[PDB]
Amino acid sequence: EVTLTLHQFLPAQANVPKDVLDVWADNVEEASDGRIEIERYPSMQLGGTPPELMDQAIDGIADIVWTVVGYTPGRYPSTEVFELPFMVSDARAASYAYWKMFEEHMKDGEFADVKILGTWVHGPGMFHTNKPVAVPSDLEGMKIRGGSRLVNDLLTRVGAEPIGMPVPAISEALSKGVIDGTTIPWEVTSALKVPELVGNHTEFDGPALYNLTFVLAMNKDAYESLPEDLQEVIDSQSGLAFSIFAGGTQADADGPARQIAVDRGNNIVTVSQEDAKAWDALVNPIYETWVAEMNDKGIDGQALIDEAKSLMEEYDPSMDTYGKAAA
Ligand SMILES: O=C(O)CCc1ccccc1
Repeated sequence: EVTLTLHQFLPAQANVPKDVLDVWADNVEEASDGRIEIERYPSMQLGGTPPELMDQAIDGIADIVWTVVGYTPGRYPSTEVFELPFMVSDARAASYAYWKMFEEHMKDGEFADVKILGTWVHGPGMFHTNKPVAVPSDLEGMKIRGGSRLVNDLLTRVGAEPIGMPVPAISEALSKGVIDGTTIPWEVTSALKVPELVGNHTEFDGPALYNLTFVLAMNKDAYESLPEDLQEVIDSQSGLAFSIFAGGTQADADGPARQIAVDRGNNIVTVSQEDAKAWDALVNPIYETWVAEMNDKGIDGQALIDEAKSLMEEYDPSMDTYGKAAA
């Protein structure tokens, strides 16, 4: 008889909570034959700010959290291989690569203090602004919200003034004119009333401008102290197939979100793969600086980039098998 608490930073009817986390939690409960119940607390209901979620899991405030890796910068630098500009073409492929590389490089190193249940990226990160944006110079003198240190670097290099804040604060920040626009993928715009608060959006054909890494993470003591058969339940509903499903589900939610912006008459600029080269010219120096920072810490940054590309190429849609579990 086991009760676990799950804490996260978006509303219960948001896309990841409802179609990813509730499916995972329901899977663990069904698979445990009712021996595990998971209480789900949305919108930081148990207190704190979203950046604090990783430490809430480590300190046992919550048993399980979904959080943005980038909200605790300087801690988990290996994840940042997926946050390099124009790196990712397919969120399922990247989430597959992210799980393999997590297990190879990160599990017993930068993530040793926590049990990692899932690793994924969102759909293409893109702009949502009070004024139309077609080329990098349009961002000059705009305050743009970012959620990671690599996204703040990207924003600086295209001539934006980056404002770092957790994603739920965007709505108030836009409404009060603290920011002129934000980075996010499409899927989460709906829950944040972004199409209501701004009339312009800039998306990119081909590779994503950026995407942020997430984890689903669990207090080590809470996991280790389960009986071994209940440990095997958590593991059976977690890891590689789960990670591909989390990234795929979240990426797929871009579509219905974009359609809301279209149907209201918001302006959407679609940057062609040709016109993206002007953007790439300003942001691709991050590859060289990031590799140098990793090399300074004795990490082969370029080998991490090469292995990410190789794993994303090796992903095949037949690996996307995650669904509702047997008991
Ligand atoms: O950009 C951020 O600060 C976070 C990104 C994010 C996107 C989609 C769901 C939750 C968080």
